[PDB]
Amino acid sequence: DPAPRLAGPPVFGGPGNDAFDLAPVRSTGREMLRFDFPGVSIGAAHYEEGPTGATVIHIPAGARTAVDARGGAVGLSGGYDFNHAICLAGGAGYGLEAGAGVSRALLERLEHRTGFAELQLVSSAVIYDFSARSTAVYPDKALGRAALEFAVPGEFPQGRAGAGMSASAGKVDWDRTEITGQGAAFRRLGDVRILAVVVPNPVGVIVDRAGTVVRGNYDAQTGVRRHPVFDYQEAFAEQVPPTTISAIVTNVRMSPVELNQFAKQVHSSMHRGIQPFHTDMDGDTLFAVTTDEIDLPTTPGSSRGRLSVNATALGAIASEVMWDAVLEAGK
Amino acid sequence: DPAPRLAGPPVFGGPGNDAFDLAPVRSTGREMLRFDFPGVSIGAAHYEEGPTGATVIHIPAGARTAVDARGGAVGLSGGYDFNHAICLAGGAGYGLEAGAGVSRALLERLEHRTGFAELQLVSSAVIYDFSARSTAVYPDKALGRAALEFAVPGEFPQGRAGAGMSASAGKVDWDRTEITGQGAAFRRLGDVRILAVVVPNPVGVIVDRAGTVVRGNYDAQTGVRRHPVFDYQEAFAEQVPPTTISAIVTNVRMSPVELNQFAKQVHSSMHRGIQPFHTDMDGDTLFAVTTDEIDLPTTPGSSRGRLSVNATALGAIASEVMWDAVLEAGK
Amino acid sequence: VDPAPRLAGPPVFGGPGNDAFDLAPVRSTGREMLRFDFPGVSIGAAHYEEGPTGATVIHIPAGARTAVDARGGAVGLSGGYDFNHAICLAGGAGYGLEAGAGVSRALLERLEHRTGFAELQLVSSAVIYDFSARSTAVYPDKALGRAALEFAVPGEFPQGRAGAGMSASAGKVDWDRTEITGQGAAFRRLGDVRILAVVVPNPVGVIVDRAGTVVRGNYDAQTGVRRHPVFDYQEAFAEQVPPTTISAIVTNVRMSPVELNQFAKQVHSSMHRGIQPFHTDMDGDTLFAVTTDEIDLPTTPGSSRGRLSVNATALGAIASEVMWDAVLEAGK
Amino acid sequence: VDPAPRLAGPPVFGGPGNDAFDLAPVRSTGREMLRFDFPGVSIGAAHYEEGPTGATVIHIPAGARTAVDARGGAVGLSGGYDFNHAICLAGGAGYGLEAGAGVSRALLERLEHRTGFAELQLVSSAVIYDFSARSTAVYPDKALGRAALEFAVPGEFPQGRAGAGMSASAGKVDWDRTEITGQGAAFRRLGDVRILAVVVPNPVGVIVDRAGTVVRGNYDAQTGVRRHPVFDYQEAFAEQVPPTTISAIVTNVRMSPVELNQFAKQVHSSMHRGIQPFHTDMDGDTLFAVTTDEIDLPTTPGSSRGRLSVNATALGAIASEVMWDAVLEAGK
Repeated sequence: DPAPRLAGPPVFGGPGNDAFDLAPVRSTGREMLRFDFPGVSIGAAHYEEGPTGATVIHIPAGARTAVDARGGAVGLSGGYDFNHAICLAGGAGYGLEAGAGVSRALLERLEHRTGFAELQLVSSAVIYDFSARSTAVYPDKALGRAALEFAVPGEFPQGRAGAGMSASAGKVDWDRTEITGQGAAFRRLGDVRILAVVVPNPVGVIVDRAGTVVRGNYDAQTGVRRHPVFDYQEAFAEQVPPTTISAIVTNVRMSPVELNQFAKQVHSSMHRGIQPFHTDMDGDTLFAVTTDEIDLPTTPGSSRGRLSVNATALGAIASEVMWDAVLEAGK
Repeated sequence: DPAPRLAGPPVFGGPGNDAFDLAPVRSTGREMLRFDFPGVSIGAAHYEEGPTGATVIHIPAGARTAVDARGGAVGLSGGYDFNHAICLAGGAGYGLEAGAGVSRALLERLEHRTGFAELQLVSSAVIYDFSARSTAVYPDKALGRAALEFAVPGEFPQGRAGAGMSASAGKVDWDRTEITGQGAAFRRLGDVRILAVVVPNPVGVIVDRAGTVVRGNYDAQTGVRRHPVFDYQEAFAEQVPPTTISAIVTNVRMSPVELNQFAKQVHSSMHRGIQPFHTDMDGDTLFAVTTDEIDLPTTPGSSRGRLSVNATALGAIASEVMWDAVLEAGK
Repeated sequence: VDPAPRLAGPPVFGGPGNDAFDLAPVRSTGREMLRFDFPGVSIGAAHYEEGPTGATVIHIPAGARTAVDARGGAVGLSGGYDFNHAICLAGGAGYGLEAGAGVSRALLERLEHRTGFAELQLVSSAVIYDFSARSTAVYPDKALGRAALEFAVPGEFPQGRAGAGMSASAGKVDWDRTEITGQGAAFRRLGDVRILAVVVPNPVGVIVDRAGTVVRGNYDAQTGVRRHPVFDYQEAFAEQVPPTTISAIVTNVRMSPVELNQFAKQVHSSMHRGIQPFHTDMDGDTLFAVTTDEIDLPTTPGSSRGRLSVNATALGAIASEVMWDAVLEAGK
Repeated sequence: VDPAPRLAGPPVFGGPGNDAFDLAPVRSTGREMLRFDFPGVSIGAAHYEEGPTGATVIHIPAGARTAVDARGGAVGLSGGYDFNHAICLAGGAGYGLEAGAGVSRALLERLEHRTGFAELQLVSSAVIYDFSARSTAVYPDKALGRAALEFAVPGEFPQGRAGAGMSASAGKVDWDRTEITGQGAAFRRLGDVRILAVVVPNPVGVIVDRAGTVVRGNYDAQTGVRRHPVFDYQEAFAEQVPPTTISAIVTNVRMSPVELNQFAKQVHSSMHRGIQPFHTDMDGDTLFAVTTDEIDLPTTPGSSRGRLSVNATALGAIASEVMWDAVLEAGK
């Protein structure tokens, strides 16, 4: 069982962006994931003064996207069905401003052309990360611009980096909440590529494939993490009466209908590794993005089964890549 | 590991409803679950000639409902935000007819009154159960009427009963698909009551809390069940290039917004016990029903945490009741 | 001249249900038959006189891509599939969804009870609440849906009090001012582009013509005229707060699922021109947009009449006019 | 007399962006000021002359329950929250969502950078694409949103070319027939019931008056008149296929989340009376319905004008008229 990373008690009343001369820092995290996915770049920037940050997935050619905004408390901008970038950030709704920095930078690179087919489309989503620190600094336009400027192919900074600087899990009680991070994972199968990026700031906890609670809801009195349902059920017996933001990027061609159902499938699959999930208190948002490079076969058979090669199959594989990313964030 | 229940190869071309004098049978299943939930009755009927059936949850007072029709291939009638009954049936879209039998019977009990506030509201959902047998018999109006007539308080027939007669799991290849059943579970916590009813006919498999595949995708060549993702990933490496219908019934008062988010949360939670889930091939539909009898406290604290008594907490508990029901169906 | 009143009259209580009668389906002929040319689409309308109530079925045996826009607050819908062999529109409130089950079973029997995936017969159904306009509880049952399918023929539609429109009515600020409507259809061919609109207006609101005149619903027998409901509503607020329409649009033009869904929303909203108010909490307004996928639009949208003149939006605008014509036929 | 033309003119390429200019926000005054009495609601409108483009902000410091009806096919939306302290409407296509970020930051600073849940300042923003109506790439940026908030006052709205309406335009079958619109507002008080409509029509379609006359958009300089787009569309099909509006409705009447959501849909659909076509694939039509939760409706819906005359549907019908008035002010 990993050592605790308790976030500690809230400290509200701290300084905001106006109080500082804020210098973006290129986030490196605890280690770098390297992968091969041409046409996809990732940048991450933070302000130490928060600490808080933004992570940007840049696909300069633009890519078809489906959004599954399933949570009860979503903070989303754009949510477009085609994107040049996805911006994930802390700072609650204020952090949507980071995406404006990305949009503006992309407009400038386009030489301020504004034809419909030239509009640069950025979708952004946010986590509330203010309870995990004692400043009011947030990802502003300048920080989103920096994250884009820092974007490079084939690298992702794991852990406390970008949007994951002050992400945290397990919010039955803030005395038991632990810092998470951001995470990524990548698989290549034949010509198929799947990249998962996640910033888990859940009300729930991170759970591994054995069912062990590995991050969140850590009680310093016991030295042990608990699945929230044990707290909830005892709370009811006593008293009645007395957000995760994520992206899956693939190169497989999917129709709008397939892509949208793929998004829903992968997003629901994350209730395996984050529990509870999709709650009223969460603003869970998944972006499913395809670069539309590889055709699935017209018929779905293989030696492994009559119905084995299709978008559902891809969704099941992508679900595993995403669980791996969640576990990297919690590590 | 449980003994296999392989469904076997499709047999299309069999007789339909017209070929028989169809006698409804009161379904008893393998065993009866007994529970205490005043105002809620359950009836289950089948035709042996299918075998196929319908299961009806009757709440004569009517109850607030949210529907989460999350699957790609849903077969739903009504989907109302207030219901006197929920009808779950086999027979694919033809089995929606069983719900008409329930509606008509309720109209007759109301003495054919038709004022707005007197309309009897039945929501129905279906599974495709024709690949698991060799007739075209389906749950018709007469069978829905019978299921309602057989409804009694505080009993549920587990296993091959009602809508679960010919339910099956694990559909990467039909040579590895196994018969499931229907299942229920019940918990009472203080004054709070939660009943889960499920009819798993998934493309995916049933998974227990340890991560063991316990029903579906059984290979007679090996004697072992496999998680579908192992088949899918190898299929991709080789070739590129070379429904669950459910209800959660509770007595806790929830606003329409809370109830709807509760539905989404519990439904996503079922991706723990059914994998994959919410796929394009599935018509997954969950009804969340409240009899609106018990208030949650106005503030959410307990000795177990500051945020421990609320609708999210209820959703986490209900999720466990539903997983128990799924495992009963697969037993 | 203003249209003569067709007041529905007061609600009547205690009336019998289906099995009180030996119910024979009647092939509905309405006031007039619309004739049109659209191979692959058949319309059947059946009623029970004892209601009076009925069902109208659109049968497209090839199956057709469909978008559903269930925009009202009080929708009664079954199936709502993205691909359909038939659409069933019926009276009887939620009980009338049973008529669609009759259509489904009849189609299953035509397929010799085959049940493979590619042969599942898909029927979407929607209903109106028509019990305030008569004094029985008879509803469109499985037998009536079956009969409407059996009566379906290409190129004909019975206007007026026929099928699902038999007891449709409009203008429900007060039941003393509610008038019987009917069902309606209209058809246009532009080259080989074909657009068929079918509507069963049972609105809370009233039917309005292109000049803005209220022509069916909210007839005040004390004044002899119809005025817009908003006059009643605004007067009611000053006093007391002191200081369903089911429809289908069928076309032969290929539209992607995304285009077709937006087309549905556009055409459905356009009906707030002819029905006012519309899309209210009290309404179960449901439109089915169906394409038989026969004709492509040009790859680029230009013509002599503009750079953006030939596209799904353009088709939506044309279809919206066909639908308004259909609404006015229902109210006529 | 038919209105004089306000043709937008052809698209112009190569124009500069924000930092090419020393951009000073200007408080927009429009052609005329609407004055009204609705304490708790403030409106600010700011523009950059160098665009010309602008933003219009509705500030409700108590916070207000909101329903969003993002019905168009090409929506540009940020937040879309069910509870808002401000609504920001802006030009600049998706880039103009940045104006809302300026509003959010300004509100955060008024709260002394407090960040507890109950103090998060929630701003929903929507945009129009206004770059075809001018020859720069200037957009509403964070500074302009901040300025529009700072300029917000109760009881005033600048009609016409002001705020987000500075470069709004209508009628886009062909750009040679597109006309500048503006923004518009209307207000009614019925007792102590208050209804404010704000609209920024940038439609593909045209603005239509209550008589059915096209009054802004699709002006053909070769004929000197405006006709409905459907005439162009139908002619285009015969030839080539041979054989955004952003808006808010604010009221003080308490509505549950369910009523408020249906109210939004009803009022939004009603705008297809004044804007035609509407809700098209080409439009990003987004309506915000906001209630300040001050007045209850009576528990039962009766009055002298009918049994079902005082309810959220009634309120929706009245609000729909206020909105049509606002649309006509924008087109005037």
